[PDB]
Amino acid sequence: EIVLTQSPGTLSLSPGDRATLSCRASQSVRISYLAWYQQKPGQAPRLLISGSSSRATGIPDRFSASGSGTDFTLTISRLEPEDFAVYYCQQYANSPWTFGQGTKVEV
Amino acid sequence: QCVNLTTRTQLPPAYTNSFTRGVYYPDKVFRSSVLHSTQDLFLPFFSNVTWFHVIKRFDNPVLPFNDGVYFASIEKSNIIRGWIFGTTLDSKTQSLLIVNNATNVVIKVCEFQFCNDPFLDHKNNKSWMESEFRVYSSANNCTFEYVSQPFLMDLEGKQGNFKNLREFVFKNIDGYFKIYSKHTPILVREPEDLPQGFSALEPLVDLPIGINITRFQTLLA
Amino acid sequence: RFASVYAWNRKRISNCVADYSVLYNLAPFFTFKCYGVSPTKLNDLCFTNVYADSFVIRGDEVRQIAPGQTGNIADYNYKLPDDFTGCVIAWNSNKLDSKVSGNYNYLYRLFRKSNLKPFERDISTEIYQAGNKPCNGVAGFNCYFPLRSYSFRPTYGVGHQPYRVVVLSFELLHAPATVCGPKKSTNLVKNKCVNFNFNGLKGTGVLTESNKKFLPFQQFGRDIADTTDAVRDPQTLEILDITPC
Amino acid sequence: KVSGNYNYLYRLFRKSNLKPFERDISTEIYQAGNKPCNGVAGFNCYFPL
Amino acid sequence: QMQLVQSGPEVKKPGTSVKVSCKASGFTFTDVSSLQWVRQARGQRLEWIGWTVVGTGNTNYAPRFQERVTITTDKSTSTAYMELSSLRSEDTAVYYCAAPFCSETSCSDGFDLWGQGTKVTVS
Ligand SMILES: *[C@@H]1O[C@H](CO)[C@@H](O[C@@H]2O[C@H](CO)[C@@H](O)[C@H](O)[C@H]2NC(C)=O)[C@H](O)[C@H]1NC(C)=O
Ligand SMILES: *[C@@H]1O[C@H](CO)[C@@H](O)[C@H](O)[C@H]1NC(C)=O
Ligand SMILES: *[C@@H]1O[C@H](CO)[C@@H](O)[C@H](O)[C@H]1NC(C)=O
Repeated sequence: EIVLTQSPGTLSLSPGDRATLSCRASQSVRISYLAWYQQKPGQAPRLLISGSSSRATGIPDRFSASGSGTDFTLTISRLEPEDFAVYYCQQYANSPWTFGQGTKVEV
Repeated sequence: QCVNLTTRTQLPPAYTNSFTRGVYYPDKVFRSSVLHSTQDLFLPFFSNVTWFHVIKRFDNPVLPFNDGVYFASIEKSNIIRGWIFGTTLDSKTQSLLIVNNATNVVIKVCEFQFCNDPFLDHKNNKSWMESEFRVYSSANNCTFEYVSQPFLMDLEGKQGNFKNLREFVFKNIDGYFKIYSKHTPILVREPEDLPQGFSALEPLVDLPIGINITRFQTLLA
Repeated sequence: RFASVYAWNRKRISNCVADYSVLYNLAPFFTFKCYGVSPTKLNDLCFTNVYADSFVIRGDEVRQIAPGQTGNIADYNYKLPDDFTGCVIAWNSNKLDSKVSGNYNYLYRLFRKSNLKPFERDISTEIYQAGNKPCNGVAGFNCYFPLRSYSFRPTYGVGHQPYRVVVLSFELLHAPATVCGPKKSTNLVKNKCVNFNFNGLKGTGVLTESNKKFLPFQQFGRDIADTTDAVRDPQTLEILDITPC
Repeated sequence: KVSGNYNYLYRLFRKSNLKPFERDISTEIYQAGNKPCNGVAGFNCYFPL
Repeated sequence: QMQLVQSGPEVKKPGTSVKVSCKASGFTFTDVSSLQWVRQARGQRLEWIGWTVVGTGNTNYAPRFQERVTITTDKSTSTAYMELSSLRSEDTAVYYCAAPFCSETSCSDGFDLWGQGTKVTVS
């Protein structure tokens, strides 16, 4: 029973440019339990940022997580060619995850 | 709990002599019609003794304990209700406590919070109970507690024609303490002092406390 | 009724005669391994203090309480010191402890930040901070109870039957002893040469019936030369004079 | 041995002591209790090695 | 390597029972690690089928996922048997089992590993 709103829904930027995304949850505010995942079309998904404070193995330096309020922001240093996938942001503390529609970056 | 009764009506000391009291069995194993020379610690014969009284009148002064000591007292009701044995007796070190107050004997080795003038017998107006059960409030760590079954004890307060006379004596050898007690009944000797005579004794208790004791103070009420 | 493994109850026994012959006739008693002394010579030692711990463990982890061993239940709830003195007594109890509907009256800890010293009664219900970030309040992600409960069913076979185990550890001559076992009393021979050990008296000489008048606590008999010439026989008030033939 | 050398043994159970420089070599089945535990080890009957 | 192995695509019919098994090579379910299951449709929003703990036995599911789906955890094989019943035409999607590397040492607040799942289609 969680409503997730991700913006912008669509991105039209030149390749290699810096990108920013934000998202919000209608449930109770959690500052340390937000994670960003990417799923490839027809391939296994991969995590990007876990806990909004650190990266996992193989995570590029482009992905950065920030946010003081309910909104959580993910910044990408450059539109890397194989990073053009669909983004999802998920909480952990609240009710079982109701995954959002998904923010996908493409040219 | 206690009350600062104070009002010490002290009287000058008097003289007394320990004629021949305090000869015990060192190890009673069947010596028959012989003369045996033993070496132990005893009261030297004809040892001097300082005397004080309590009658209104009430004295509970402080007297240091020193390497084996005789004490004596006269009643018919066991008016005195406690005896401390320690080295500082200011709620800082474990102290022995021997009580023969109402019906049963109590021994406790603990760091008692001794009152200034502790009592256990104050109750209007001449009848008494075991009011103010504890004269101590400090108990940090102490294990040597025992409750010894009644010996020949006294009932009701009696004044005149004294028939009960208690002497204690205190032996200490580098931690091994021993208490010898004679609670003698049927003594027709009212006026002055201990009876002159001989009587075989037995060490009331041997005990390895292993602590340091050098002082005490009398507890009667 | 027994306490849990982590919440083990310690009962201290002292100042008595400890007879292990009336205890060795237990029916389901099979686990027995003593290291400090031989089990057959447990009746001739005097003990300063004796305390026992009673707890119920699974059939598979019965030997996990043995000294020098490690395991999921033997490292977080209760353990024995490596220089464990004495030996434990364990017996299978599948008729009383096991419940048809499932027994869930005991807890075992599988999660801990570190280990615990043997012979420790310290335990708490503090949650296990499995996650990197601090976890408090309620359970979230990577936040689970460090303890789990027994699941005992009568349909279970070996490896899950509850065992009622008592641990008998003790100090050895660290103080004037309080607990001693039964002592040998091997008859008595009269009017005949015999070696004797009457409460610590050693000598040689026939034992004869004597009628001297001792006193309530007079045991020995001493002569002019300071040698024994009379002894009070233990377990009796009889007095016997010791002389050659 | 790191894996464990279980070829070295010792005794713990004997009916009575032995004279100086005496051997035993062999190991009979030991019955500890009054009841004769014939056969193999178990209750009041054990392996003295 | 840190990889998850699973069966290939499956085609089935409504009114049956489906058992799905996925293993992990180089990764174990241990006592702390807890896995979860997701369903991915043709570019649609994901849904959390449920997550279970192998060791503590904690059971959690979505409100609509408490009558036809079950996860059974096997520690010996370190697997999660997924039982599905009364399958409908909406189950034509890819099922993924995901667990993070959290084995008694350290882990983060997210799911690390991700298997290829099974492309299950029910007609
Ligand atoms: C038991 O306590 C007494 C204290 O009353 C100790 O007596 C002290 O002895 C030292 C020896 O040099 C003196 O310097 C102190 O002045 C003494 N104390 C007092 C209050 O006079 C006694 O030594 C203790 N027993 C032992 C064995 O140490
Ligand atoms: C006497 O008074 C002092 C302080 O005035 C107090 O510390 C002490 O406990 C009192 N003693 C009794 C027996 O009431
Ligand atoms: C002993 O006591 C008497 C009085 O009873 C006194 O005169 C004498 O000086 C005392 N002697 C010692 C050594 O204390």
